[PDB]
Amino acid sequence: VKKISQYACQRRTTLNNYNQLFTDALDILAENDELRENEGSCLAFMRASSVLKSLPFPITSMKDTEGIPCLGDKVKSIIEGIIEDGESSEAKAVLNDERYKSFKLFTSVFGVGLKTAEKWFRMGFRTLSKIQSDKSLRFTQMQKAGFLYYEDLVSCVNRPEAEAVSMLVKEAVVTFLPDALVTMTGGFRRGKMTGHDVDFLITSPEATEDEEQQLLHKVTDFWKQQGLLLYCDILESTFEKFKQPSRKVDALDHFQKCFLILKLDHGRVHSQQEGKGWKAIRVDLVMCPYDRRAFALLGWTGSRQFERDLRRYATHERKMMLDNHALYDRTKRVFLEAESEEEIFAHLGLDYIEPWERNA
DNA sequence: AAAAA
DNA sequence: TTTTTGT
DNA sequence: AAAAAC
Ligand SMILES: Nc1ccn([C@H]2CC[C@@H](COP(=O)(O)OP(=O)(O)OP(=O)(O)O)O2)c(=O)n1
Ligand SMILES: [Mg+2]
Ligand code: NA
Repeated sequence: VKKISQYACQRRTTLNNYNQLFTDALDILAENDELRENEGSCLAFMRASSVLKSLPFPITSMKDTEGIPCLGDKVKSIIEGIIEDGESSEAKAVLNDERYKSFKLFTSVFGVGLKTAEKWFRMGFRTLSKIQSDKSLRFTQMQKAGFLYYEDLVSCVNRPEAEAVSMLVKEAVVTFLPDALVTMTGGFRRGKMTGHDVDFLITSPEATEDEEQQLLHKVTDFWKQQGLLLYCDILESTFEKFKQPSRKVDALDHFQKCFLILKLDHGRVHSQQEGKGWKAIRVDLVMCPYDRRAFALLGWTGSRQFERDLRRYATHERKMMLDNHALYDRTKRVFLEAESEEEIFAHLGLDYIEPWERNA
């Protein structure tokens, strides 16, 4: 009987999606607008898809869309077409578009984003084999790893694999920092069965500034000694307790982090042919100062749409500024502290949304 | 593309 | 109508 | 560099 909010942070979105026919089409249309750099149309299709994912029933008529926010005329035409014959002519045209197909294929490589994919398409490349064998192209260390471990990285990480990775991370971390708190974040924290990677947040209540800085180096050196580190990139912290973010679009937070590819031996997975006996897994580790742990956990849990709307709600409804490191109140002119995610939600005047309810 | 200012 | 859309 | 990694 209540009104569905336009904000994902005011909706409970579990993995039980009753509208996959509509949201799969809307996700394709959004992805195409992202590729065509049409940010506004992209966001409108992402918001429409997100709200339909929150519904406790499937849409079976146009009357069912009444009172649902983020569904304008364009989105309602797409829903009408899917109700008509079970297909989206708009999404079908995108799936057959050469630019869209090439972008999906090229960006599926680790180390290849929008700019490199667009460059290769405009050069006339259409297959990964023709890219890899070209004698004029030069590849980054990230792309070399992306091509070498391609098949493993494109097959998604399942729950037994994520759990096996969690054990490896926790065992390595507590060996060097016994009081450290390790939390698996991302999709797996939200209850997902699969993911493109396994993400972790690491924090320590008693570690020194040096101990905190050295942990990622100690843990990765230990794995390097065991020949388990297939790719490793450690980004030093640029965290400053009172500095403003400076960048209008900063994809990464300022905490110390590492982007890894780990060699996951089959014997460690408690879940068929064996093969090489191991699988390459994308793993991200984030180290944050103990007092920022709630902001970092909230930002790394996701989903991306839940994070966007949290920040949008904070700005437009509360005149607050939120990020992975802090929460600032522009009216009271004070930073708001939090020991848990619950305290962040309470500062924002939001009902607490459980991690498994953040799948917007 | 949709909603707010 | 013009502005905003996370970061 | 730009670009990529969330
Ligand atoms: N544009 C983005 C990308 C990521 N994140 C945050 C929320 C998720 C977290 C981890 O990023 P991903 O690994 O890409 O997210 P995911 O939710 O874990 O999905 P997947 O299960 O595919 O790894 O970082 C975000 O706020 N905004
Ligand atoms: Mg993830
Ligand atoms: Na990529």
